[PDB]
Amino acid sequence: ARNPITITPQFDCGATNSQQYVARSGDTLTKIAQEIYHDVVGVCDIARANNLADPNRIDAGTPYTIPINCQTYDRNSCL
Amino acid sequence: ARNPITITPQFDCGATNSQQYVARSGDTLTKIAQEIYHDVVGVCDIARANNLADPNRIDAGTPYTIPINCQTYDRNSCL
Ligand SMILES: CC(=O)N[C@@H]1[C@@H](O)[C@H](O[C@@H]2O[C@H](CO)[C@@H](O[C@@H]3O[C@H](CO)[C@@H](O)[C@H](O)[C@H]3NC(C)=O)[C@H](O)[C@H]2NC(C)=O)[C@@H](CO)O[C@H]1O
Ligand SMILES: [Cl-]
Ligand SMILES: [Cl-]
Repeated sequence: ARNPITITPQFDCGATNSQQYVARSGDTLTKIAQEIYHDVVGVCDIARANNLADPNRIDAGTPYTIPINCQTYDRNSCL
Repeated sequence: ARNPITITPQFDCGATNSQQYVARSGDTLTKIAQEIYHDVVGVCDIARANNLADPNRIDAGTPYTIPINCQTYDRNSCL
């Protein structure tokens, strides 16, 4: 019923918008994606958005780009 | 650098995906949008998605549709 629109993604997951999230001690990608962001992004979307090799290595005090409006969600391909 | 894609929004905010969130006692649209969903949706996007008459009035135990990948965010037009 709504008209289709064309968007230009900034991430492979199709997201156009993002936030900067600074990891806290004890944060993991699963906690960030699933709890802090209430599962609106996949753990592996975050990893690819940040060009991360190992998704289990997250550094306290480092900002991570969180794509917040993905069209698709990759929860485990990088796992 | 990525190629544009065409999507069909299911909500006025441009979102294609959503979740159901069941309001807890004490919940408000503000705390749902800003804390639970970490600002990835606007208070007024939630109100419009659920055809809420009063954005200040939500019912404990009632499920609400949360558009999770809006293109635009409406934080206050309905307030
Ligand atoms: C847009 C926004 O965030 N507005 C905030 C107000 O919603 C909030 O007021 C409180 O709102 C809640 C949710 O509507 C009210 O709780 C509901 O109360 C009714 C009647 O008592 C009850 O039937 C519902 O079960 C119950 N729902 C929930 C989820 O608890 C509550 O009464 C409102 N409180 C006051 C004082 O008006 C106010 C205050 O925090 O802030 C706005 O920003
Ligand atoms: Cl990406
Ligand atoms: Cl809507």
